[PDB]
Amino acid sequence: RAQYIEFSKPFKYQGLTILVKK
Amino acid sequence: LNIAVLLGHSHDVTERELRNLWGPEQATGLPLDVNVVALLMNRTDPKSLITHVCDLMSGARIHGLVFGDDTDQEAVAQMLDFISSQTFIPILGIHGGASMIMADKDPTSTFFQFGASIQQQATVMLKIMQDYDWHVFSLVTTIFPGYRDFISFIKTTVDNSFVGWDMQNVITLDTSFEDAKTQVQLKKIHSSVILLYCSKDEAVLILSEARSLGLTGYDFFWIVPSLVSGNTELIPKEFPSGLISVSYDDWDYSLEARVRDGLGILTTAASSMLEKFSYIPEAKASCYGPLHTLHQFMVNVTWDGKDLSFTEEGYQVHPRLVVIVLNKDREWEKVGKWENQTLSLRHAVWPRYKSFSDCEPDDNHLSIVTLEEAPFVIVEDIDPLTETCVRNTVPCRKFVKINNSTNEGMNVKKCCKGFCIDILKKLSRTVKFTYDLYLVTNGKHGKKVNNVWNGMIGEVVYQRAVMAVGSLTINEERSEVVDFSVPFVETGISVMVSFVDQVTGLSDKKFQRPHDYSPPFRFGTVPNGSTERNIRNNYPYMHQYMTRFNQRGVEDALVSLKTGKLDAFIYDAAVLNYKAGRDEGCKLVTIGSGYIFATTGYGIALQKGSPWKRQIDLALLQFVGDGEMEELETLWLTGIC
Repeated sequence: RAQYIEFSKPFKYQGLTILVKK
Repeated sequence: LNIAVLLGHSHDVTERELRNLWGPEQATGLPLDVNVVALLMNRTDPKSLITHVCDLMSGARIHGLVFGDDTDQEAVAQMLDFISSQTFIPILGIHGGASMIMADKDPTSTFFQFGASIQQQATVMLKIMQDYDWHVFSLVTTIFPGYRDFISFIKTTVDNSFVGWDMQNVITLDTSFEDAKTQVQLKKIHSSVILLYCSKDEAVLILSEARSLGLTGYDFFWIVPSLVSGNTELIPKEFPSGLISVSYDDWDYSLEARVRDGLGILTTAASSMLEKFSYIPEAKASCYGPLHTLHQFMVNVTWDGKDLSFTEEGYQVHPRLVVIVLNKDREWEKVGKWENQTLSLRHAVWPRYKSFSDCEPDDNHLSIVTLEEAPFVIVEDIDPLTETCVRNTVPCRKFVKINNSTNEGMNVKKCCKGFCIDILKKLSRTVKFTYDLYLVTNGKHGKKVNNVWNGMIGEVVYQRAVMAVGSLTINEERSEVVDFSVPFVETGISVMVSFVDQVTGLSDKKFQRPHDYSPPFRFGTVPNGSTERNIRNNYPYMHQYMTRFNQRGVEDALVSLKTGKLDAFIYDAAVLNYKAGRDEGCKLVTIGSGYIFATTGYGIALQKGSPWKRQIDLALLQFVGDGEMEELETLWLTGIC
């Protein structure tokens, strides 16, 4: 998507995780 | 002894200074009968050569012959080699085609020259390539003879090197090129340094074909031997401005000092041979109609400190080599001189020669400055065993001053590894550009001292450099002066203290007054830092309390936290995480994970309007979006517990 449109500065900074049930 | 020095020259070296080149010479005269005869001839035909040799050999038995030439006729040296083989007379060559390098002499001939060989010149050129770490190269050989020895010497030199050279296959020419099958081998060339071995006539066609191919680029270097480098006056228009050549043509040492050194070597050999045997001078009577000679004696010779000893094939041990380049004014610019064993360099910084011609648009040379940061930019010494940075490190230079009274200094070259070095290497792999990496000499990242910046900001804003691969905090006025790229790592700020947690974050009750708590604690930052500016924009009263709480060094603050000379410290997050992940004892405990903190990122600052910005923004998202950034984080961070 950076090849097609221009991007701004990110406001959120986070990663990925797994939703499980306990 | 009886020595005749005849000179064939058009450069007006007169005869009377040669008569004055005998008085102070041989101050301690061990031969009793020393007589020199100086002669000057303007014609350079072999008829006069044979005539004057037969006149001087019959001229009261002259045993020494010294000759120089001004032209470029290499057959004169072969004629004098045949004359020395027939007459059994040691003859020395001084200048021109009488002193050019030939392939193989004979033991029946007692003719000797000076200077290096083609093998020693190849050793000097590979030393040039080793000192600049130009390990990716090629080799193009024509049908000029002595070429298989040249290829085999290159192979044995690579096999006897500390480098591990990346050598491409040898492009061997066959005839005058049809530009059909040779072009297939020329299109295989993807390396930078192109090694060419040919004569002067074919070199014009080879350089014209390479210019038609576009293989004469900024990264496409050209290093040529001495024999293809012909007349200094006759320069064809097909030479690239920046053509690297190596030859023994030294203008600082003229012919008179060289023939004086040759007379010193001859008289030294005669004086040392006179102690071994008495009836050493024995010459032939006349051309019409020996056991102990100096042919196997003057291998060991040293005069006036200069080791001018000889080899067993006819060359010297320690010659004087010259490294010339071609300027933009189409002149052979003499640059480099050679030491007795190693190599000296006048220009330690290698010049680009970005435009070999006028019609060469180039846009890839980029100047990069950086700052020493321990998880990012590790600057270490060069390896003394190899005089070469290891493969996973890059060269750098820094203008370090000598003393504090003057401002003169030296560009000390060192090696660089770390994280941003890996980022720059992967950018050079992907984007395929060229970089000019060096260190900053003014100081830290940057600080506006009354509308005057400093450091990397002063290098980028005033356009002495292009970008900074090293880490940099981002705030308002830095984004005002330049354009940052996209971030790649989540690095906020943090506080290091000595599970229980006292400080919760920026909303701590400790951040009001240390008189509220019974121990008066202390915490500061690094001087001249942007964290100081962030605090002064957040709380000036915190700057007023921190003014009595300042310190000097990151490792100094670390020692102060370990011993007890400091309570808390404010820095960034991931650098303190890396310093705590490798610390023995692990007594210092971090606070949180960036919750009540700044939570900023690390970007690459570029100039306002740079065309590289979009490509770098694509390349960073390519490097993060495939786990390769995670691989670099695994390589350069250690997450314990």
